[PDB]
Amino acid sequence: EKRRDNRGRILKTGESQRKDGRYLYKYIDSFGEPQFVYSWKLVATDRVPAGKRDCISLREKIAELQKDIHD
Repeated sequence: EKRRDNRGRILKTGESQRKDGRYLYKYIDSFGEPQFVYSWKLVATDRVPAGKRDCISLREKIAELQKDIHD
């Protein structure tokens, strides 16, 4: 019924998983134009596979992009 990634994590609206595994979310900027963010992590407690560097989880990014792009 509810959606999950190739792992079993329940991702929320907008969030989506690619065949490569990197997650993807979409948000609106201060100009009203559509943007997209990428990350090999869903939460800040995840861990990227060797070869990939650290990255900011989406949840933490979403709060920063909506809050930092807007005033």
